[PDB]
Amino acid sequence: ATYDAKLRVWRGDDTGGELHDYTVEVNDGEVVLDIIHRLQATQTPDLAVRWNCKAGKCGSCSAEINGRPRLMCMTRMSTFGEDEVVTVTPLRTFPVMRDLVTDVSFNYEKARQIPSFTPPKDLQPGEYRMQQEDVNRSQEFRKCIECFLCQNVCHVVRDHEENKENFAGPRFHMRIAELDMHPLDTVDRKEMAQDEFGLGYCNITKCCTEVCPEHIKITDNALIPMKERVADRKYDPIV
Amino acid sequence: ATGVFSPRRAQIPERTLRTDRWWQAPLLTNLGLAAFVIYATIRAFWGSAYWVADYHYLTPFYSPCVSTACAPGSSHFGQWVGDLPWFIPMAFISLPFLLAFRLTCYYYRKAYYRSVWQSPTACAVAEPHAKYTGETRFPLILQNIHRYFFYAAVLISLVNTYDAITAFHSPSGFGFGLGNVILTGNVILLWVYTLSCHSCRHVTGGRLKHFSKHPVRYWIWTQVSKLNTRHMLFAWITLGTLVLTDFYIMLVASGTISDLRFIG
Amino acid sequence: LERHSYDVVVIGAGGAGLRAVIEARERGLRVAVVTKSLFGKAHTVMAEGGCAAAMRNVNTKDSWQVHFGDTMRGGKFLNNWRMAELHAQEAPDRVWELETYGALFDRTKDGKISQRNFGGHTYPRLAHVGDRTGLEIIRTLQQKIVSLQQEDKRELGDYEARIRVFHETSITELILDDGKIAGAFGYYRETGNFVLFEAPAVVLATGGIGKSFKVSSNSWEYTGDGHALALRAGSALINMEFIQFHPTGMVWPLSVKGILVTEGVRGDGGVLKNSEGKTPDLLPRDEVARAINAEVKAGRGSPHGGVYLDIASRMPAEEIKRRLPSMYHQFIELAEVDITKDAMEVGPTCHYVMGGIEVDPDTAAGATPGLFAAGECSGGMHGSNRLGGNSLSDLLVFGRRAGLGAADYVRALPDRPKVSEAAVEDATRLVLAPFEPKAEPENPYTLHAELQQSMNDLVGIIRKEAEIQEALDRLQELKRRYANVTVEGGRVFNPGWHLAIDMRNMLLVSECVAKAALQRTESRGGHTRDDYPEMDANWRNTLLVCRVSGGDPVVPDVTVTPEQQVPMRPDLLGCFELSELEKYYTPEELAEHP
Ligand SMILES: Cc1cc2nc3c(=O)[nH]c(=O)nc-3n(C[C@H](O)[C@H](O)[C@H](O)COP(=O)(O)OP(=O)(O)OC[C@H]3O[C@@H](n4cnc5c(N)ncnc54)[C@H](O)[C@@H]3O)c2cc1C
Ligand SMILES: CCCCCCCCCCCCCCCCCC(=O)O[C@@H](COC(=O)CCCCCCCCCCCCCCC)COP(=O)(O)OCCN
Ligand code: SF4
Ligand code: F3S
Ligand code: FES
Ligand code: FES
Repeated sequence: ATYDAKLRVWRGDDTGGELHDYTVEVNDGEVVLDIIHRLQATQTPDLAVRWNCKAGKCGSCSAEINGRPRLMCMTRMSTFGEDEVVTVTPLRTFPVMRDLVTDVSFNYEKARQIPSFTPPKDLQPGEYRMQQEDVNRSQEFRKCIECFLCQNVCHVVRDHEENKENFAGPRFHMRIAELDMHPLDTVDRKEMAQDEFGLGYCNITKCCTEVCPEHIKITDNALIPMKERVADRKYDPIV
Repeated sequence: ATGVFSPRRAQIPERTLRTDRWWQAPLLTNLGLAAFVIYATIRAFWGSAYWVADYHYLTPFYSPCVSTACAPGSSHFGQWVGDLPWFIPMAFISLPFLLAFRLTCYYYRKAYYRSVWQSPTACAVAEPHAKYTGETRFPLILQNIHRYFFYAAVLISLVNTYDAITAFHSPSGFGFGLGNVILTGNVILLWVYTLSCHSCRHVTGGRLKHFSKHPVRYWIWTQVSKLNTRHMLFAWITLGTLVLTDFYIMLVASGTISDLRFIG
Repeated sequence: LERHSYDVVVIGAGGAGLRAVIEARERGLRVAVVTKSLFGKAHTVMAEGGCAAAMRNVNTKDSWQVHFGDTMRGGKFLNNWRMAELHAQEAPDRVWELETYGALFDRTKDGKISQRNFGGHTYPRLAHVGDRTGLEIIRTLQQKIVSLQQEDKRELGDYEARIRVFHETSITELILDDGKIAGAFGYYRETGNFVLFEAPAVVLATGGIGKSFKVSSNSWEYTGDGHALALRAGSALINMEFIQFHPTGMVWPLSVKGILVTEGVRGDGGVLKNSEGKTPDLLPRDEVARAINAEVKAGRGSPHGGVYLDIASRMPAEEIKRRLPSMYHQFIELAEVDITKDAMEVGPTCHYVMGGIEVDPDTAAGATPGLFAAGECSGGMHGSNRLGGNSLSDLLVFGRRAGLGAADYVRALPDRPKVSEAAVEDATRLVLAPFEPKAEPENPYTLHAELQQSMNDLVGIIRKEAEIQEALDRLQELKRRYANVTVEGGRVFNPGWHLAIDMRNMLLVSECVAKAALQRTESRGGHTRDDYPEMDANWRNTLLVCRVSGGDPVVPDVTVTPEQQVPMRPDLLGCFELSELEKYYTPEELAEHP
């Protein structure tokens, strides 16, 4: 069933743009990126996409497929009826560069603010001993293809621009969590997770866990534990 | 404008581009919470039909009965405070603490932040609020005391368990008979919901760095995490069981028969 | 254009590129990192194997000698023996220092790193974490870079005092002084503006060439740059005819087109091998591909250009879901194809190129210049075939070697070379040529599709001399039609422009591959001839090198036949027995036997 789809792609730059209507043959069993590549090859050669690989192990092909932040290389195009319109727009949290490519730089300058892994300053490289149950908690957060869909959907930064300076986002609080749960790390980071990176701005309305392609339990496994660990230090009257 | 209409973001003049029925979950949450709160606040203040003096049933909405205005036999821990002035519920000891425990719950917080406060109604729908401070200012910084209402909930669950255990008495000795089944199921599900708490998961073993150094707390943390993966289910399940238990007991206290297996 | 003066430029942030950046920074130098894509989204994230390292965590009879023997056996004794020795005896330390950067592998019952079994390896070697090992490696290296520049911020006073990352920047030419590297010209993908890095040393570490083939499991960036960059700058390529294929990997559903199908599924119901599956399973995969192409060229070739490999009239519904769990989940969630109900559409995908820039073993590449290479873009290791896991520890080992060699070359440099303007002018002119009217125009995508079709059809798994020069003759007309390519639009992130720029690298690496595969008249590992089925001639001490005689944008190549260095000093072990060496070597040992 190779029907003709009805698309609506946001075309424009930082000066303004529109949703334009296109018509593309959709063969059976192919993702949105295939339709976008067909569109580039036959109709609009200069359409910005920013893909790298086609398996979902990257984070390059993030967009908003029908109002939902998704990877373009994983959205099956069978989710949608043959008679309904598919509306592809860039991520609506970050500044737009061109048609479907946004400027993901906020979450690269947020990366070099979180203290990094520090081991004990006597241990040698061949002498690290960790048990599997100790590394299990952090190995889940290390599955993070940096899609930044979590950073896109968070209403703290998505709906309020003045909170970009105060909130680091779900991705960079999961980073703090997995550095805190590392069995060999040394720095605390519990005070700064609340005072510097504004962990308190997250209400627990998950909304992030709902968009992670890797199915990381961001809120239940990283954000609520860190909130409890900060309550231990600041809000526990047992002293 | 404010958040997705800012001058530097993509120019879509739409609150959301979602085409699904994204407003259904907040509506259902609102209706469920409203129905439960209305029922609970009417029943707790009715002041009657809470005690079967024969088979010794007591409603969870009247769990510790510490007044001398209670039905003779109802007080299991003693009668301490006189009679109350008609606007203090007969279970003023436990109902404030249960309400606080469910209010400062990491799941219920998500539910009503989405539904009532209109912090994101759905996942990617434009928020109607202009300024946002999260749980950082005064009234919402107090949600971090959930771990003490968790201890209160443990104690209240122990009281409920004692009541359900002594509810096994027919007039002629031991007894059974479907009031016991409902009370016991309600207590067991209350225990499950209490042990599914994120504060329980943190206090038992979630705060440790080395699990290999703690074999018992690792086991407890594993089991509590398996339970906690479904904390959302047990909240609603326990609301429903509370309603059903109170309803059945009220019907039996006022009038219907109790379906017993041991004589009266 | 904007100009940046540095000490080293690393064109690529993968495994090799990032390890080289780390090592060059701690040797003490100012390093620029140029990436075609975002930071940390290289092709390494797709690797799902492990790092072959003789750490002796599982069983202690392992060694670097048995690892060296395994690497030489798997490459059919065509490997660069020095690079293989070096990788064998240095791979444990690289993996051990990865976990001091924050990496978390899978652990044993003792706390050491857990190691898997693989085909070519005699002992359990592959250090892994689940099935995401390249992701762990690239995350570790990226976060270690960020740690280093946090230290720079704390002590020197700026985040980018030593290391600066120019992600989403494409390099198009290498500026030369008098034969020595003097810079690197490129453009920003976002703005289309021109950048000139003025550095005396360059570490390529770019990657593969997999986008020249129709069916392939390679990223968008694998357009063959790095190879073409070094080639048309000053250097030579070796072993370009050794490309690793896999006779399976779904071809039709474009959602799953480069996704390799292992042999485990073929350890059951299969395609066809004259019996038992219509078992003649497991017969050498070169013969599997011979049968596939014999049934495709003259037979019931399916509309997608492949074969079925049906498993439905087999273990009915439940045994598949558990015997092949991840494949099943991936297919059902991606292509909406349930393997318990449907037949696949598999064909000869392209995976890895085992040739590349002819590097020096100890320090990295280059004849005249200060050019260095590491990773997949280099050649000499993985002689004719590669082992699983070697490609991922090779990255660490020789990225560190390249960083150290670049550091020493910069430190021992009397006067720095300086770029000329009469070469930045030519670079700008070539990169802006596709923005002209160009009567009787072409299209980047049409030319790319034609190149992919021709390469996949005629220079595929099993080659023939009569049809490997047909491709050589049609590449001439394709490069003649490239002279009229036109791009529509401006320079602000115009992927048609980017494709028109990368076509001139694809057209060079394709000519290299075809001209080498025509001249190597013997079958060995990744290069299967047909009129020369006699495996393993004395085309062993011969490298079949490639260099650019002379021209302009798409330059004509020439292929020469140089010898290799006298094989091994005492690296003729006893693990290497005569009964095994005499199957590969000329009767030239005269020393080996005790
Ligand atoms: C699907 C797949 C699975 C694999 N699985 C395994 C496995 O299990 N085990 C194993 O050992 N090996 C595996 N490999 C091979 C292995 O990943 C390679 O050896 C390794 O990934 C090569 O990486 P690299 O360091 O050479 O550079 P890459 O990581 O490939 O990236 C090169 C970098 O250079 C940049 N670049 C390229 N061109 C330019 C330019 N013109 N200007 C500027 N920058 C540029 C790119 O943006 C990219 O960041 C696999 C390969 C693939 C494709
Ligand atoms: C089954 C039981 C489950 C419970 C179900 C019940 C349903 C509850 C529904 C009602 C709760 C909904 C709350 C949703 C958020 C609304 C609260 C809120 O946001 O506070 C606002 C209203 O607060 C005020 O401004 C006024 C507060 C002053 C009142 C003075 C006395 C109140 C102090 C209470 C003391 C606490 C008592 C301790 C009990 C635990 C202020 O906004 P903000 O601080 O969050 O800023 C963010 C964006 N600007
Ligand atoms: S967390 Fe899940 S969603 Fe947020 S970035 Fe990492 S992967 Fe994408
Ligand atoms: S979306 Fe934002 S608000 Fe909290 S749970 Fe996820 S972070
Ligand atoms: S392209 Fe790599 S994730 Fe979609
Ligand atoms: S009760 Fe739900 S988190 Fe404590």
